[PDB]
Amino acid sequence: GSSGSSGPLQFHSVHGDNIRISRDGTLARRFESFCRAITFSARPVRINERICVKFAEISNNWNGGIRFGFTSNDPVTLEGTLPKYACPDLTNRPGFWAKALHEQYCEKDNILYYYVNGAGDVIYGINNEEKGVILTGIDTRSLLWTVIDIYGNCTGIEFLDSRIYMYQ
Repeated sequence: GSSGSSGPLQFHSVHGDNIRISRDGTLARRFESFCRAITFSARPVRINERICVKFAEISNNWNGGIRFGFTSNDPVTLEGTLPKYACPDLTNRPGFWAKALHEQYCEKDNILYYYVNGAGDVIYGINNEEKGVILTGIDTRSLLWTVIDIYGNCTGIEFLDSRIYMYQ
């Protein structure tokens, strides 16, 4: 709610119990606790639509890692109604995808970007360096939304505009 600047990609109202999403422009930071820390996309991104996320804050003490994927249902139908974790709950369900990232790419000041092709293949990359198809099974018929859980080696995350970086 509040603010504006329609166009760019930002965080959706729906967020974990202990998730404070608010910044001068757009950023998602944790409030407290450990569990309950799921987040979705503010607007429906397209297949080729590339997404970027700069790791603002990182946690180096807890155990586990983060998760990133796509979904079918709308993020508005999940607001104030999310599970305790991002899986198997947020995954086994019909039309839900999620994957984990390596520890080598779990640092601060790192730009985590990832997209999907017409072959339902999701490819990610760090520091403008793709890694390949990490997630699959993504449909390309109807709208789609992204998903990201911050619980482990990450605290704050700021979504960037791929339009500013990418060009091709």
